[PDB]
Amino acid sequence: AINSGATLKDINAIPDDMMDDIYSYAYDFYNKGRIEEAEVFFRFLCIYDFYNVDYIMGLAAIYQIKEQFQQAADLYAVAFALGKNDYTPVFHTGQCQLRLKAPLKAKECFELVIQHSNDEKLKIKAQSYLDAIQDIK
Amino acid sequence: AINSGATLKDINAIPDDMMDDIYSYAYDFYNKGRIEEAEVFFRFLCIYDFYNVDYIMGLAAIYQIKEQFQQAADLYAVAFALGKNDYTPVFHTGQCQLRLKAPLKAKECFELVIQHSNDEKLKIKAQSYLDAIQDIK
Repeated sequence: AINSGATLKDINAIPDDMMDDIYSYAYDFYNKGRIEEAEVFFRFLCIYDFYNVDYIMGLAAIYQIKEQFQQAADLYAVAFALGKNDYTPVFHTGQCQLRLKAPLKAKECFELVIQHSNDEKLKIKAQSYLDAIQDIK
Repeated sequence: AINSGATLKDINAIPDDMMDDIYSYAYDFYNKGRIEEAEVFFRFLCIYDFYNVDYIMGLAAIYQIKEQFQQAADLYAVAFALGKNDYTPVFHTGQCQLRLKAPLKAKECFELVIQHSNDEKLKIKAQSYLDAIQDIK
């Protein structure tokens, strides 16, 4: 039988002050270089609240360091759909499409950041990438 | 719309050699004193394979240090139901019921370990607790 029992036996709901504390550790383990450990905290956060741009961006940033570019890119796709005209995710999907050796999709991602973004610093990165592509093709 | 896309986009299934590596970190963070960080790795493992005695015992051991005794005890309940006559979980449910200041339930847990367990070392702990209860009531 096993059953489950006279129980409780949750209540998986996690308090918000703890959901945030989890993010904090996810960031720390990221910064402090310990990647595979931070991939958990993120994969966890996404399992709970998947429509959070901050959590998706985190996870995607990890699949990108782990060099699993296809996955990181599909995630950035969503981070940008939840993206109220935030073009950061599109820039990185550019970096990814580049390492996936498909530079036509890559060129479009950067061209697109330049045309619609209001992040003056990001437009600079994105333009700088375009320039560096045609500089030794 | 958002959609999800041309994707994959898992595939949450985690390789077994990684599920084990996650346990390993959960233990390390536990031993190395960093509790709240280990509570995640465990809460994660239970989210995946909840019918694992090792994972449940881990999480319960953490709720018990975090002094959330009621939750720790409900988990031990299950760790023992999956428990092929392993009475360790019942011993701790005794420690918990004690801090929940309900010493009648506590006395029964220990008496029960004494009567059915084959862990000679455990039977000594369980008996010593009983003796220490009536020694200054």
